[PDB]
Amino acid sequence: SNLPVEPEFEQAYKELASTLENSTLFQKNPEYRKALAVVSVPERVIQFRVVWENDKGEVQVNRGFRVQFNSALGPYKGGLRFHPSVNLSILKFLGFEQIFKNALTGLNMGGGKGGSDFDPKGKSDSEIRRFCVAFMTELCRHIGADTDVPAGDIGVTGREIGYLFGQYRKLRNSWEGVLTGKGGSWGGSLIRPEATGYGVVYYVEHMIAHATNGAESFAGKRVAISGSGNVAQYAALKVIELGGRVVSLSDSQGSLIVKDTAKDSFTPAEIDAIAALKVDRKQIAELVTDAAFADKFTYLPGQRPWVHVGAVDVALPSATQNEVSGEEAQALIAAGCKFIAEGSNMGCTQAAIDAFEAHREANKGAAAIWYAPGKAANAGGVAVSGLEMAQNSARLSWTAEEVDARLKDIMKSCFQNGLDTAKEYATPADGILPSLVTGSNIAGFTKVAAAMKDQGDWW
Amino acid sequence: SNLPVEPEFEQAYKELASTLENSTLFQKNPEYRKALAVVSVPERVIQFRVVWENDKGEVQVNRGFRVQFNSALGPYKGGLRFHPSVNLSILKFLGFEQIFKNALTGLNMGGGKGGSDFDPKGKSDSEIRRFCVAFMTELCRHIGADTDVPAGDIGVTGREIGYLFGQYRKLRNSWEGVLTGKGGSWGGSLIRPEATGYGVVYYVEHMIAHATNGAESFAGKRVAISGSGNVAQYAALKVIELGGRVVSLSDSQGSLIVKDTAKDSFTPAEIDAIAALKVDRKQIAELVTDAAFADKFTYLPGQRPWVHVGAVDVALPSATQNEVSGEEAQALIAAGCKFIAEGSNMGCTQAAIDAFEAHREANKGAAAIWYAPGKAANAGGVAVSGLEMAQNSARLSWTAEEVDARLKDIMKSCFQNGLDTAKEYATPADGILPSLVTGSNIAGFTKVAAAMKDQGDWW
Amino acid sequence: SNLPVEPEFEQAYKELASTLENSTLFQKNPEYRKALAVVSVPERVIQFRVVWENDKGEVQVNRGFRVQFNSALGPYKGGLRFHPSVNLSILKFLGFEQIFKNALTGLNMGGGKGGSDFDPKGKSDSEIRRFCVAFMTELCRHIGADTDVPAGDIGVTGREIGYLFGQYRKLRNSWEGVLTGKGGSWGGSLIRPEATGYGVVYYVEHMIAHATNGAESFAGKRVAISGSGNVAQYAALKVIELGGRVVSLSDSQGSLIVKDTAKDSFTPAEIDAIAALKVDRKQIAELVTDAAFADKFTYLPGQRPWVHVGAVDVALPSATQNEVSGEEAQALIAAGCKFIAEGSNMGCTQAAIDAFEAHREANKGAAAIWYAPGKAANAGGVAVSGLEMAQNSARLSWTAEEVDARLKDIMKSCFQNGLDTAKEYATPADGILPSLVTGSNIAGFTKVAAAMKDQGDWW
Amino acid sequence: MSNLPVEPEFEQAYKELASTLENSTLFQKNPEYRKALAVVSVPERVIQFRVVWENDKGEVQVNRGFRVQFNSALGPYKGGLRFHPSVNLSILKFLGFEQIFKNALTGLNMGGGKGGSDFDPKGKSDSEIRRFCVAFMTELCRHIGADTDVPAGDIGVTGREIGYLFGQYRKLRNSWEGVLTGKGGSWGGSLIRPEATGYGVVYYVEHMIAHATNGAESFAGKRVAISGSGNVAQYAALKVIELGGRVVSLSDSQGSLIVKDTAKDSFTPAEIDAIAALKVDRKQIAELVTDAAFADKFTYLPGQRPWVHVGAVDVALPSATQNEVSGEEAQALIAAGCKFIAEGSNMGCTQAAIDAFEAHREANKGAAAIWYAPGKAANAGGVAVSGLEMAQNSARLSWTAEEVDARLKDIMKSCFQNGLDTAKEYATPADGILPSLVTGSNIAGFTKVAAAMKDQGDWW
Ligand SMILES: NC(=O)C1=CN([C@@H]2O[C@H](COP(=O)(O)OP(=O)(O)OC[C@H]3O[C@@H](n4cnc5c(N)ncnc54)[C@H](OP(=O)(O)O)[C@@H]3O)[C@@H](O)[C@H]2O)C=CC1
Ligand SMILES: NC(=O)C1=CN([C@@H]2O[C@H](COP(=O)(O)OP(=O)(O)OC[C@H]3O[C@@H](n4cnc5c(N)ncnc54)[C@H](OP(=O)(O)O)[C@@H]3O)[C@@H](O)[C@H]2O)C=CC1
Ligand SMILES: NC(=O)C1=CN([C@@H]2O[C@H](COP(=O)(O)OP(=O)(O)OC[C@H]3O[C@@H](n4cnc5c(N)ncnc54)[C@H](OP(=O)(O)O)[C@@H]3O)[C@@H](O)[C@H]2O)C=CC1
Ligand SMILES: NC(=O)C1=CN([C@@H]2O[C@H](COP(=O)(O)OP(=O)(O)OC[C@H]3O[C@@H](n4cnc5c(N)ncnc54)[C@H](OP(=O)(O)O)[C@@H]3O)[C@@H](O)[C@H]2O)C=CC1
Repeated sequence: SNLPVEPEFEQAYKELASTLENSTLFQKNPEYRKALAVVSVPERVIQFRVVWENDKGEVQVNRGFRVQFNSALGPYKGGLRFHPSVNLSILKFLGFEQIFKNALTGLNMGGGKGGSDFDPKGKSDSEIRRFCVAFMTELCRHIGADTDVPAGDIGVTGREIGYLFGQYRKLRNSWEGVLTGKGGSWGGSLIRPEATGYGVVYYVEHMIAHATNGAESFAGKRVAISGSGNVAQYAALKVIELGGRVVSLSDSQGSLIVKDTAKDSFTPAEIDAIAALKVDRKQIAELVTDAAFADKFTYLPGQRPWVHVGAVDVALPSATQNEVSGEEAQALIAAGCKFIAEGSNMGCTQAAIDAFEAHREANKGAAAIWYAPGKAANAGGVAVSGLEMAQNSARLSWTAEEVDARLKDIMKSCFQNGLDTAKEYATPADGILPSLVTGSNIAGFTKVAAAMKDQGDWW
Repeated sequence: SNLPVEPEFEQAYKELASTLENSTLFQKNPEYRKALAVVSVPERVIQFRVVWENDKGEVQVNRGFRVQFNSALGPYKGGLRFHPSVNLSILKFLGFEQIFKNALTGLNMGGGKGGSDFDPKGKSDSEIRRFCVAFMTELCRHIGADTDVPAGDIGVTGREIGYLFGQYRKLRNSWEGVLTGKGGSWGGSLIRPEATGYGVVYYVEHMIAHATNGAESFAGKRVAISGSGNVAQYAALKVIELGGRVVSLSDSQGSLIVKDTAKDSFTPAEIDAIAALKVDRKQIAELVTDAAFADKFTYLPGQRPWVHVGAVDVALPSATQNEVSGEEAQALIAAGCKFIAEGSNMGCTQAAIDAFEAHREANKGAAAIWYAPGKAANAGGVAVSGLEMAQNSARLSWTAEEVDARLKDIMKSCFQNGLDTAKEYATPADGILPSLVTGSNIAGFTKVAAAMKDQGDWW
Repeated sequence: SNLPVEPEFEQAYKELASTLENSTLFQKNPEYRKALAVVSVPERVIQFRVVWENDKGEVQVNRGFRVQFNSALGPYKGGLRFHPSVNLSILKFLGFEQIFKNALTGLNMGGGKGGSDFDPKGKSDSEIRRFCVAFMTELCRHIGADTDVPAGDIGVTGREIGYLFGQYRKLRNSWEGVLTGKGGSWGGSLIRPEATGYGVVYYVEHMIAHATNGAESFAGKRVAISGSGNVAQYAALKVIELGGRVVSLSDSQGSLIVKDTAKDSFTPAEIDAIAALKVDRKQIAELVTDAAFADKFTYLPGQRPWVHVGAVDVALPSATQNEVSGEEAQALIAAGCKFIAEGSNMGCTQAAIDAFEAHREANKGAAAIWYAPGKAANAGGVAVSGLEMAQNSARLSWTAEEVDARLKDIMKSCFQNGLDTAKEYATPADGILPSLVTGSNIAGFTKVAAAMKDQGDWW
Repeated sequence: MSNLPVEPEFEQAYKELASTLENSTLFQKNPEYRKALAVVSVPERVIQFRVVWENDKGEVQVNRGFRVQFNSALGPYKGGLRFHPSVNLSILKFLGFEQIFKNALTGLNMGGGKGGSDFDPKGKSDSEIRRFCVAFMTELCRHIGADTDVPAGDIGVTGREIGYLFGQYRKLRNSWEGVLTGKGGSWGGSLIRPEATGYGVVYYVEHMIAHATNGAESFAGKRVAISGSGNVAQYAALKVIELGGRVVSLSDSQGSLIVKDTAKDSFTPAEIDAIAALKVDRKQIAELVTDAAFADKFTYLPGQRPWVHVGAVDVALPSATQNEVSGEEAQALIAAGCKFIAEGSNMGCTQAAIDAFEAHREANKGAAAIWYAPGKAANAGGVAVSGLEMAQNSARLSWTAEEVDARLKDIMKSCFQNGLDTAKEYATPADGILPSLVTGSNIAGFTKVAAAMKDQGDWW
């Protein structure tokens, strides 16, 4: 009751813990409640003022954060977020998810996450540059290639990463794998831009395969996507590559959907145009008036994709946390949606998830809508970041195939761990699909909890 | 609106800012609103998990904090608090006060403050020792004799300081002035135990002197005190030494008042007995049944001193923040109280302070009740801590007189700065006393704001 | 022939070397030839890029430097010069001079200097803050309160030291005597602003009083000063204070001379008005169109004051290196000047020095021109600077008086040491004044040469 | 402006780069890179220091020490250490400047640096060297590291000397790490490092010869004029002989040693080993005037470079030191029918010589032309395998001799190819004319580095 209310974090915690309860995990390993208690308080958090100069010469204040939540499995590893709503509660939820997502890679990476309430919108390239310079001045001392390795998230693209790296290098006089999402000439890995959205799809391929006994694929499926950022961009491109039709994309202002969802789609070209806007930080709203887009797409301001795509098969929330409500989950089920995986960390509201797992428990095999949590599906990104670290570590640069091969292995291993661990610790009824949320949460939590015990963080 | 609500901090901020507004400060120096904005975001904050072992062998979790709020004037300097209600909001308010209190010493000390929600009650000496060992393991890396110099506060006595020092020494392989409130054989300063409560009194001597033109002193005054800790203990002992009668003391459970407040008092003996209990962490409640105390004192459970001491002249809240309500301030005025200085940081509720300054504005000269804020009156302690640092720095140990001399200088200089700066920037009406809160807040804030400008924290 | 030609350095070196040569020193200490070889190669030098941003958002490149020449007698100590003339040669003469000057103060201080070719002229206060910030981002690692302590020289005042310090604190998370010449409230020392200037005058009191057997002092003396900066200003104000008439200041654009040199003088108010223009980085030329100056003075663009004063008794070169030519020295001689001390570092050319010593060998007693080197007369600045370090390490602030007192003492012993050493090692003919420069050199030099030997820096 | 010391060797290499960038569409397409050109040519950091050390007689001795940390956008600082009485800031700036870009071309993450000292190894006993290296590293190590700056060897700094520095580094830093390259086998070195630079030159030219003749010729049958007789010169020569080429010249700082019959005759590997031995002893090549074996077969030419005394010759490999090919000398090589010339040595050809070889490439179509390849493209093999030492030390393993030779060969193919293809995009040559390797090598190295610098906020 001394503790401040952190609702975004509490959500994250309660889903995880709840899935741990509704399982025979604590019957077999009662001691794990002590591990859950310990792990939930972060190892370390750094908060810090960031003072920076806008183009008009005026002095600006913003709030730096870096949650270093658990380094049992590896160095702290996790993205950076620049968005006006950024607080502790939020970066704590991401840091917490990140712990356990990172475990499912089978690479040695701890959970962390940081960022700022700095808003990159309205801001010049120069203003963003200064801000990164001041942000990295303070963050510099708490991070490092064997300590904590940040990367991007909402608002932190490879460009911001560039400015952050350059300043890290100035300060510490060291060239090392201290950041991921880096550009190719200077310690970047091939596949990293693509890795998150690729990962999601690769994971749903396996969900579909198993759900339908190899009958169906993304081949000719209708796929609603939300957001239009690095995740959703390359999620959409892979759906197309496997013959899927991407029927929707969105931003902060609205969703943009093909008028004929039954048969029409986005194209690599159209996506590349939306990418260009989000380097310049413009909204989708700007390109709906052009000829190519006006005839083909409806643009719905203030509206999310889910309830206006009609019939649809796969759903990939890739914008932000809490962007699929229970109103909106029921609508997807009713539109015959039978696969939903989170591109975005905590994309689904509890209420939505409660409809999805209730449905899976009520309907047999392929008749079920199958939810996969973000820590299982958007793990591709962080997993390649590990490969980036390893590349830097070994002091060489691997080929795109070499990496995409390893990404495929790792997304598959992660589906198989969630699935097997769901059958083992919370066996579904006859003909019912294992809980992918529960098995992923349990598999992640167990590997962590035991490594913490071995090391002495708890007894 | 992303920002979490931190009410203990917001209070601290709003009083300070309000006093800055109700003054011609921002007319003369409008730029200072930018300094107020910058200074209010802390330079750095470290939060960290603390895992420790109780005597029964079981694993325990608690929350470590260290607010490093402003290092403009000097290294971060500020106490450590172990109390169950400890959160960020709270340690931020103390850290914020500490910035500006420290400025009024004229020694080079930044504002900081840290602690834990660790509760020392119910706890063995061994349990406290382990906890300090684990607490200092993490705090070790963020602190140092030229960086940040902690000390005590509620729950952190010289004993806890001992355990913290020993572990700092183990870890960093360094013997330095990294902590204050240290014991004599190992870098302690003479007068430090006594310095805070001594300081308060020394400050009220000057309030009384000026208020009454040197007519009155603590000589035969009735002095209600709250709390029974290191502040209130040596506050009470100095009141007696100057011929004052200490009529009240309190703890968490209740207040303990002499049955005859008009003519009776506590004694150095009786106080030394109450001290012994608070090394062992027992309550006042335990010694009311003995012969000496049963006949002499009434003990009122759950009740604060203020409204049950009858007539009374001086009030010294020395327990904790927000322990004098407006209900309770009016009661003091009505009982002819004409001096109130805060031993405890933010001891008075706004509502109380609003009655006190309203009264001073309504009634002329000595007919006024005169409030002095904690940052002006409990500065004695931190000021000697500086002397402790200097002693360590010069590598020698000064005599008790040498120190008490410097303490006297420094408490007086601080009254004179509050007074002069109140007359200058917010001149009272004719025959009305300067605001000691406003002048102390302004004098503290200005020295800081200008040092920040010079250094480039703002422009 | 691999060595780059560094004219500024090899001068400082040849005058030093020839004075040692033109003495008995090498007869009784031939091993010291080896000491000269070693000392005159700097222990460490740091060169660096300083990328910074102007007010237009435009990228700007400048060259940073730190010359860490000798640390046998203490941590490197030196000022920072921001002037377009800056190269390695200029900093290497200043850094080398500083060795031996610091040796004459009696304090423990090495010989350092640095800066950059960045020119503060043109620049906004914004642009200086920004250069300063980027400047110290690189410098920071190479310095520290026990390692190397920089300060001001030409174009680095307390304003710039402010920006520098504040960045260094932000970078090293440490508050220390890393820079001297700091503001009062953040580790500054009283009498710094005034130190170098007063010191020059104080030194020359002892020169006057010796040469004239105490008959003349600075009262009713006519004094020509060059420069209008820190050294110049406060020397002028001191000469004025001691009954003297200051007939000249100057800057980069021209001299400013009283029309009536025989009877008239500069005033405090006129000096305080120029100082205000130098604070604002303006020229003397700005004010030649005023009541305040038009009638009383005569602006002389692109000349130095020496030839245009005629009636003159003392010359205080206080601007920059080699600002007194062979021809100009003869003018001063011809015009009856008897005393000349370098306020500026290496103020006089070898041609000019030679004339002053040829004259000193040529005329008995007060009838000669006495030349004092900078390393002796301008040592008040660095001496008090070391008393600022002393105060920072004692965590305390000394009085105006206490410092001035130390200053006068230090300067008296500097004169005395120089005088006696010249008397021992290069005894002048009957009646002839001892060589203050040959003395001052052999004095500083032998202390460092011995310190080195002891320490194994040579054998 | 006019405060800066006149640094001739640094300014030379600055100009050859700047001018080659101007003579292309690089600044038409990306005009902003003029800013980067200005930012990059100022060193990031530089460290000068005294080096007090003790001679064999017990006498104190002084020398100047240098480390130039020019650019670190593409990696940590990387480049050798030079012990030569000529050494000064200027020289070491050219070397480090060259390095930024050379490293840019191996495709590995390495920034640019170099250092050394005016210490002169000639006449010093092995004991005196050991002591210097001790003093030298004592100041140096503060500023370097496996992830900070990785020195190595250049002229006057062999594996003997590397070892002294490594052992002192290990003491001082309490660390066994990949802080130096060109190390011994037992202790963190790599196979094919001794060989690397010279092999790397002859692999790069093997490609030049392939392009000019569409695979129809090789080093087979070619006469090859080589200068210097150190690490670069020795193993370049060994690889020529291996590929059926005739090495007709070697040289040193005193003189040149040429075969009497340049047409039909060549050096044997055994003779190269006998010289390589003389240089481990810091003894002059001159000493062979007195062995009948060599006197019969060779001609020593005290005070002459070999370029005008080889008769007709085909390939020229400067492998000694900078500016060792005059305007005059380069003309005579055109006259002899040399059609291939690669700098083994860093900035080995003069501006006169570069200007003559480029003007000639543009005057003559196909294999009539003489083809110049810069230092940064051809000798990149040293630092490429140097860069593989670090990759091996980081992974804590050792690689087979041919694992490294293969990795090397592939990098030189990439480097030749990068230079050719970049030159066609930005400085398209006329029809039938060979693309400018020096231009395309400089452009491609520069743009990688300057793109990285933009990305990292070094300029904007
Ligand atoms: N990049 C990565 O490697 C990984 C990302 N993720 C998660 O995926 C999600 C998106 O990441 P990423 O694509 O990198 O971020 P980007 O900034 O690249 O894109 C963000 C997208 O989400 C939209 N968006 C952001 N915040 C909100 C909001 N509060 N309400 C509505 N729309 C919003 C943005 O709209 P607009 O363009 O208008 O701002 C934009 O379309 C995040 O939750 C992130 O944590 C998870 C794993 C890896
Ligand atoms: N020590 C120092 O140098 C300085 C202290 N202060 C301030 O003075 C105050 C007291 O400090 P200190 O005496 O060192 O602390 P101590 O622990 O020595 O004593 C605390 C006293 O306050 C009582 N108390 C503590 N918390 C509460 C609460 N929440 N409600 C009611 N009573 C409470 C305690 O009762 P119990 O014994 O039952 O716990 C005890 O009587 C604090 O606000 C502190 O910040 C300010 C400047 C310097
Ligand atoms: N400050 C100190 O503590 C000490 C200073 N000194 C020496 O005193 C001299 C000046 O220092 P300081 O007074 O702080 O300098 P300031 O920057 O305070 O002022 C320097 C003055 O000299 C003039 N000046 C500067 N450069 C030149 C030039 N290249 N040609 C002609 N005139 C010039 C300037 O003209 P303008 O204002 O137009 O630029 C300015 O008025 C230096 O030699 C310095 O080493 C020595 C010991 C201590
Ligand atoms: N080490 C490597 O892997 C690399 C080397 N290089 C370049 O190769 C060249 C030599 O390297 P390396 O073989 O290691 O050096 P070595 O010292 O082993 O050999 C250098 C040769 O050059 C001669 N030489 C040295 N200085 C001069 C001079 N001033 N005038 C004429 N001849 C001279 C030497 O003659 P003497 O024996 O009489 O001194 C010696 O025969 C340099 O330009 C270097 O930059 C370039 C890239 C990588």
